[PDB]
Amino acid sequence: DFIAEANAKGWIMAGSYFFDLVKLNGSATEDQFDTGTGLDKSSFDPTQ
Amino acid sequence: FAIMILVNVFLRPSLMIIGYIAAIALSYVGVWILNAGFDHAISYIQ
Repeated sequence: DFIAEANAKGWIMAGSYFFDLVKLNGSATEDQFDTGTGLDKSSFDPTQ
Repeated sequence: FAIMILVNVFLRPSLMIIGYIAAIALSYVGVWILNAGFDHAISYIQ
């Protein structure tokens, strides 16, 4: 979708699109475990 | 050998002022140029 928007901006700002172009030309040549459960924050102290 | 120097020292101050105020404009638009695309050059990077 950037292409048309680049047509709106012109030639000076073609640099800022570089990693978009690399996101495109590269695409032209181209077990699950739960993370962040927060159970690590749990505590158990017997001395209480 | 007197010509090229004589005009130089004659015009150096004026031209400096020519390059002062004009430059004050350019640096201005400089920031704007950055603000024209920075948020898009940092898009995937953020």
